[PDB]
Amino acid sequence: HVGTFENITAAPADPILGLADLFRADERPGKVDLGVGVYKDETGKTPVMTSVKKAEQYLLENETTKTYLGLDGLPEFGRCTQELLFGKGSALINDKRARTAQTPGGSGALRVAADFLAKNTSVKRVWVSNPTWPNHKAIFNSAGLEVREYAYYDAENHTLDFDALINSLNEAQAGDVVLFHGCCHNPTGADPTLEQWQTLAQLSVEKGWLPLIDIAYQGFGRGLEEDAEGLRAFAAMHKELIVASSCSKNFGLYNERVGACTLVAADSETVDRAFSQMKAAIRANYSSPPAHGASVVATILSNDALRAIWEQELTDMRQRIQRMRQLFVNTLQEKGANRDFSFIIKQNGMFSFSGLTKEQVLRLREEFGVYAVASGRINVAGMTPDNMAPLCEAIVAVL
Amino acid sequence: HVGTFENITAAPADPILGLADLFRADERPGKVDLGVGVYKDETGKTPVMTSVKKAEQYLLENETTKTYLGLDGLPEFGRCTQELLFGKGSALINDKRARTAQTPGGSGALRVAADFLAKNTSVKRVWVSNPTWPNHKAIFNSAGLEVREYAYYDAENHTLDFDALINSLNEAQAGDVVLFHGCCHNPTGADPTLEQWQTLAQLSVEKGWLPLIDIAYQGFGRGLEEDAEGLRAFAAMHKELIVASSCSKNFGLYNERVGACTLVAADSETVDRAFSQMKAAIRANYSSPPAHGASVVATILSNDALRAIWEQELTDMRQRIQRMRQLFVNTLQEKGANRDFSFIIKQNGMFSFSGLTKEQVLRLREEFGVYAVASGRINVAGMTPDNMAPLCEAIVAVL
Repeated sequence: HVGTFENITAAPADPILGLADLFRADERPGKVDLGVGVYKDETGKTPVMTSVKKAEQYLLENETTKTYLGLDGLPEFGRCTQELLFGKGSALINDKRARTAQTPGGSGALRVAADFLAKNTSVKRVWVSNPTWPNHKAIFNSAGLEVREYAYYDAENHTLDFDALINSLNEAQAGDVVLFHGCCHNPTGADPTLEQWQTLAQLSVEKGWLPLIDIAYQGFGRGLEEDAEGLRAFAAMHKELIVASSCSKNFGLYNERVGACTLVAADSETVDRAFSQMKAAIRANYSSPPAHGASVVATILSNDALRAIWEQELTDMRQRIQRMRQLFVNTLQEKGANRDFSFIIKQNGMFSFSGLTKEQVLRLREEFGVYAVASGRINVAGMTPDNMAPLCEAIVAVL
Repeated sequence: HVGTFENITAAPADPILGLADLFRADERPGKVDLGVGVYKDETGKTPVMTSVKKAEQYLLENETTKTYLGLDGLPEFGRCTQELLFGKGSALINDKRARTAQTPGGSGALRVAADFLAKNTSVKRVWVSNPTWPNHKAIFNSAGLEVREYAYYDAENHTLDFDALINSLNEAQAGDVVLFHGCCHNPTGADPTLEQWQTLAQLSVEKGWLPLIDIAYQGFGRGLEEDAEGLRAFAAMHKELIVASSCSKNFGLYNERVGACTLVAADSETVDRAFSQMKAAIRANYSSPPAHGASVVATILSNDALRAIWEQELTDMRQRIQRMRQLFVNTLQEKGANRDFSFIIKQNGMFSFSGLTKEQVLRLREEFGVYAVASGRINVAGMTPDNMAPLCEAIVAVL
């Protein structure tokens, strides 16, 4: 009997992992990695947030069991998530139209949503922005759902091309899912304005789309409440939606895998039926979600003092990113960049497309030790006041 | 437009969750829940193990980041898992034939294995024992794999009917997966002897099956090394196999979701190809696994002092279960049971089938506040020296 594994073709190597290996091995003291995928502070560290350490100490001192929770995880975490998303006092919450399952990250939320849709609805297609989070396609395709792209970013002019977006979505059919990033669009940082969100929400009702809001950076754009405006505009207008949320970034809990999938339906009975089937999708996967990260989040959010410490930290991170965006633009100018980069201070979150070509990206790495991913995506949290001048001089040199 | 969720039918209610509801609403002081699915100590608690609290303190003191790990999780956890499974001095490990992905529980391991097999191999069918762990069918079916049942337990006579088992497996074709519980068969507690494992391993080689060993109770049967004998009998004989392992029960880490999927192939280059595609299946699911529980396990297993504290606790847990099995049988006899329950003494792990009818189970709950599941499965860890006499009196009364 030939082996079952004998003829498996290897998956393609992950180019980003390859770059990370090269960076690690690079002995040049001037090296900088703008290709990283997480927040870093001014010292280049991704620390554990103080509020998180305090919560972890409280859990250590008070947890008396690790017995299983249900398929939806920790109820307090679900309620805290819903309040962050919709606002405490939301008519949606008051009307009992939402149910939330804690999941292993936003990634887990997306897969659970995909499996739920594929097994229980007539959804055939999920529409995602061009560009979008790289992992969206694989997740939805794994559930047998087709993924189509809609127009979003104008790369030459560095804008969200809203008219192109709405026209391209005329191809989406009633009952298709259309996925929108809630804030800090990844990787462009180009977000709809509130008025644009309101236009999209109205269009979505008219066309019969099922919106799926992927929100992974609440608090990184303009603030917690502001960053939820787009989601809340959809929530005001729709009978149904799905939200995939993550606490990986805004709580610095990346490796603990903390996020949620929230269903909204027209009434309590409907959302309960749908949620029962979502649970079934979870039961066929990992069953119950990982407790530690969700416990941490619930511990912080339910305590006024800890919550204040967390909010201040998150504010500090948002403001550092904004400072680096401003400093990057000003430093490119002082280093004599031969074109305008002001789009950088019109974008939200830690990611933007630099507008550099793959050739310029390669040259930056080989000649200057400045690392970015092939798409030209850069993470401004990889910038500091101390590394800004040489990295801008390098960029200017390849333009 | 009509709702996408409007015509979703509710999943059928989970009878066990309902029984847990009824238990909570039952105000009678003498209630005993033999229907639980986790370990409990002599006080009725599911404690955090001492070794686990110590490891958690160490992590709180020493962790400086929660940045993402890779798709396979914490390397040290993978190595420690492989050593527990295959033993020191494993030729298989020396030959670099194994790769392990940390996963969200044994459940996550089974789903990752299922998705990997469905997308990368010609496997069409997975064979499981009648009875088996309740979630096996849903997990494999979710990946598009047919699940077939093989003979295992003679309920009237309380035996592993080995001849029925091997004859029933003549229907399994070359290339099919056959799933075996590594130890403490759930829910019968009836395990193959070493000689029987060796016979199964030889048959598997002859027939060309791909074995999947699901091991979730290592340490609860006879002890860590003994409980791995069956797996190791297969390992010695096979070019390829899959192991889904769990630390939920033997580290009391249920809600942290810590387990692993281990692939074994003929050689290192082959297992690397296979594992690359397993990582792709993970990427399309929840991406990286939850760190906390795996960090705890690695911390314990890689430190001699902590490991000894863990092993001692686990031994105490195993021995308490064995003592309750003996005490149950002896108390039933002293209370005048009209039937022999000696089969209980021999069975391994926390679960056995009581042999009680559904009518007897109903009466036990309604009249005596003794709770078992409809099948008559009991968890002997729900028994204590203090509750044993009333429990046995109730059972004798319904016989």
